[PDB]
Amino acid sequence: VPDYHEDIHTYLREMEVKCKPKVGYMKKQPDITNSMRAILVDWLVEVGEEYKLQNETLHLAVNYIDRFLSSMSVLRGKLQLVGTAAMLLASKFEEIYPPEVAEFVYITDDTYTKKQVLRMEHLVLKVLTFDLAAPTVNQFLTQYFLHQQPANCKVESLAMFLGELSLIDADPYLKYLPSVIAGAAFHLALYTVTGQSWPESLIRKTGYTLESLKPCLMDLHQTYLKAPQHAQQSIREKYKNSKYHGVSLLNPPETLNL
Amino acid sequence: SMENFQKVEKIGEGTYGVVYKARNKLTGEVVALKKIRLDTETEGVPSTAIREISLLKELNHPNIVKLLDVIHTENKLYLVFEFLHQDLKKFMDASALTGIPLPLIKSYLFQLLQGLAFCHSHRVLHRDLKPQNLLINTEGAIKLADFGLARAFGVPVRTYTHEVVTLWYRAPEILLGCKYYSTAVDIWSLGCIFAEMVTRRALFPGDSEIDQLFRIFRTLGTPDEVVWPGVTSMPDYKPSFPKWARQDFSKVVPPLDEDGRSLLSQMLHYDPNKRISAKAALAHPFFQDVTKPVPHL
Ligand SMILES: CN[C@@H]1C[C@H]2O[C@@](C)([C@@H]1OC)n1c3ccccc3c3c4c(c5c6ccccc6n2c5c31)C(=O)N[C@@H]4O
Repeated sequence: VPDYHEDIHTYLREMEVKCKPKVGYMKKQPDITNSMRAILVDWLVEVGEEYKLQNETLHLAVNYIDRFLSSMSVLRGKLQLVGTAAMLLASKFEEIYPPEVAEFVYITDDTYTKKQVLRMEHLVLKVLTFDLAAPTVNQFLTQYFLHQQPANCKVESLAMFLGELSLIDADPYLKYLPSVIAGAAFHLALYTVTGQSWPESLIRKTGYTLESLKPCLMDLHQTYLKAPQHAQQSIREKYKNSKYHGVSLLNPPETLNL
Repeated sequence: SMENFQKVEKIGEGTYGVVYKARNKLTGEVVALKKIRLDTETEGVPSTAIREISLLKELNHPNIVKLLDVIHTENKLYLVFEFLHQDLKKFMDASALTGIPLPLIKSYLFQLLQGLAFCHSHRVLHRDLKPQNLLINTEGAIKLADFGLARAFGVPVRTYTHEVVTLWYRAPEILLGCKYYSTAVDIWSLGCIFAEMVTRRALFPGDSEIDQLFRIFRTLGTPDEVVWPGVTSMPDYKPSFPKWARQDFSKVVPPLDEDGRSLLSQMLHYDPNKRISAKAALAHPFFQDVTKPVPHL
């Protein structure tokens, strides 16, 4: 903690490079697409809300899926099995009270069996070689939040929202590290709510400037603008909740003025 | 998979795992094998094993018992650990007539603080430091073991499992059910262990949460808003708690010198925020002359 803030930040920066999925992996998957991946993650978002899981669990589960799919070629009828095993693994890693396995079996409306989920759980662990302590956008965001002059709960919730949105679209977002997406999401959230900008103190912490974040920020800005029009809407619905200060109802800026 | 290992004897046991001393037939290396039982028709791989393994592969440090390998099987999970000859409690039970010499205590403390500062700077809480989980070899190394209860923490932490740390080594913020606890809980446990190394008896041997709390209060004084801002706001704080006066610290652990007492008092600070960090404690004058004395077993 605050004796280790910087040690931890440094270490997460080295680990996010190690745990990065391969950018081009969907090209290499014969039977699945970005679009099918989007469907899975959006379902996982609903599972998350149905079981009241941490946002961290969600971010980990997606990290496991992207890494699993970086090395293992998967049929469309099995994508949701991978996703269930990932989310179960994520919950055991991160939740105080993980849902029991039967609850994971149940949420896949009798598509698969308990024995299948548990064998997939095993295969996932083998494929990831047990490297479950992956850094996520969530873990960086939470650190960046400490640099708000007045802490603003709307900035925080909106940052998480934009962070979550970027989980859905592999196309652009797989090319950016969690620390860079978080940077872009924090600045975009700051700007939208308060008119403020990526704070100088985060430049000294991360070494990132508005200039270095710009590419991701260009993509995230568009994703924000087009959010109500996306085929997948579970995140928008999720962040309508008072628990997240209804930040998905806030209006995006039309320009970033960069 | 297990064909290169040769079990020598059963050595200990957990809730899922049985631990054997074993030997690598090809390299000759003596290792500890933790056999973890797996059930298909239940819950799968236990979360304790999921955390112990993933956290332990990140923690390579001379004072953290090293996970050498994980051996799979559709039925079983075998963890291969570096082997150490005993735990700290057994060493203390066998030092029970003469005591542990101060050079050795200083060396052990300094090594533990190193392992602990390595965990915290890698965002890991151990959450079960007690002398049974601290293994010692014949070279005078001591190392942290059993990461079964550990967890990866986030930077402002959030609320984690409350049911945490063996009672005697459990910190007051956990006892008072704070919303948030952090690295300071491990330091509290090491404080207790530091005291226990000196006298060879537990510092706060309670029987319940309230009993544990009252034993702490009677030794360190009952905390008020002065010593610990927010204490009276804690979820399990009660205004009816007896008010004990803080004792002379030289009576808490009589054989300790000024530096030791100073260091111990920083590890047993009520307020998690002022309690010393493992990192900061490495530079304490208590350790100005630390050697690594290699005991006599
Ligand atoms: C004092 N308590 C037990 C003593 C005995 O078994 C236990 C279960 C406990 O040791 C921490 N145990 C573990 C539990 C979980 C993970 C690792 C270990 C482990 C290792 C060892 C030993 C050990 C060596 C010599 C005598 C008893 C021992 N015990 C253990 C271990 C070891 O050498 N390396 C492991 O990390």
